[PDB]
This record gives sequence, C-alpha cells and structure tokens, in this order.
Amino acid sequence: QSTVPRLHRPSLQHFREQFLVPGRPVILKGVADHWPAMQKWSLEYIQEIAGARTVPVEVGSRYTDEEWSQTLMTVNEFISKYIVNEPRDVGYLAQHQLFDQIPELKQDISIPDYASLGDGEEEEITINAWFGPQGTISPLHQDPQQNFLVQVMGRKYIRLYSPQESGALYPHDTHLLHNTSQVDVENPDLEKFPKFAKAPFLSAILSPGEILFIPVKYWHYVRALDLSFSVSFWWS
Ligand SMILES: O=C(O)CNC(=O)C(=O)O
Ligand SMILES: [Mn+2]
Repeated sequence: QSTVPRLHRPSLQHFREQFLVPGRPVILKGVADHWPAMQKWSLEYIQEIAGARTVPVEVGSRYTDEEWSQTLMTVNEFISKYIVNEPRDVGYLAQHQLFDQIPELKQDISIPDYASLGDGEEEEITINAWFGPQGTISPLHQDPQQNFLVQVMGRKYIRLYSPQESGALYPHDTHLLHNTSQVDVENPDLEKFPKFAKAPFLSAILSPGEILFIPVKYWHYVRALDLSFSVSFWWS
C-alpha cells in the first residue's frame, strides 16, 4: 500500500519507458493545469453551455447494486435534482461522450501529448465526461484501453490494483461483468473474499489540474470527495 507517484511534465520518452511500456500508474502535473476548463467550468458555465441537453444519468450508489438504474434528463435537471438541492439519491453523469454532443466544450480541453505514444489513431481516442456530486462511487473494475483521467473540479479518492492481483479481486463470473470485481473496496467482506485483504495497491487523492494515468487493464476504484468533474481519454 503506497501512493501513486507524481511527476511534473515528464518527457515523452520518460513516460513511455518508465510508465506506459511497463504498465505502471503515475499522476502527471503541469500538463492539464492550464486547460481553459480549469478556470471556466463552474456550475453556472455548465448550465449555460449544456443545461438544455439530454444526458444519461446513473441513479444509485454503485452500478453493481440491485436498485441501480439509468435514466435520461437535461443537464439542468441533473444539477437541480442531484447536485444543488439536498439530493434524495446519488446520481452520476458517468462515462458520457459529452464533447461529441457539445463541441463547444471541446475548446476547453486538450488531448495530452502522451497519448501520441500509442499505436492507435487520434480520431479513435474516446473522450468521456464524469460529472457528479460528492459521494459517487465507481466500483473496482478494469478497462480495455489506456486511460488519462483528468480532474477538473473537485477531488477523487482512487485505489489501483495491478492486473497481477486479479485473483484476489474476485471478478464476477458472468461475461458482461467479468471486468468488475465482486468486492466493495472500502468495506470488503473479508469472510467471503479473504484474498482481498493482502492484495497490494496504490492510492491517491486526485485534485484539480492533475492527470492520472491508468494503464490498460489496471483495476481502479473511484469515489468523489467533493462535487466533481473529470474527463477521461481512452486510447491505445
Ligand atoms: O471517475 C470515475 O468515477 C470512474 N472513472 C473511470 O472508471 C474511468 O475513467 O475509466
Ligand atoms: Mn474505468
């Protein structure tokens, strides 16, 4: 159990050799801290630019829950019901291609140059928004591409487990959830999942202007500590 390392604007070669090729997480500083988003994206700005648009919203504590569901509403409705007014349930505008929907917002972000070290096309990079209140939780899971998760507003608590530790994370048996752990990271049932207790991990609090590199297939768990807006870039 240790902290994810933080590096200020490392060279492309240093990132490639020490992090990308070996598949090791790192937080990059001084890279996204000057996105216009970092100063422009307030709730008021998001309402002005996106408020009338329809977005998918996940409702419930964790997508692994039984009562969890997905609905559609405007961004203004999402803010009113799940952020500003004392909300009744946790809602999360998660994993949504908001920048394709609202191209004006693309002007406020940039793809990190480190993504050019991959073997894929820039036109195939997928950019997703993650916008929600304090307390959203994305259960421990792994993704099939590299990721840069950029924090714009608020902070997130992140726990990372290597693919080498997959046995101790008890992936779901069904094919559709095989990329998700059965374990609740922050309150694990150690009578049912004893191997989880000894599995090593990295953790961090990701703050505005920071980029977390999540290597392909690295298991990650994310809880928002404040009202939060993150932007993920999936690339190969
Ligand atoms: O930010 C979150 O809640 C979860 N993020 C991701 O799983 C991701 O960027 O791939
Ligand atoms: Mn993910």
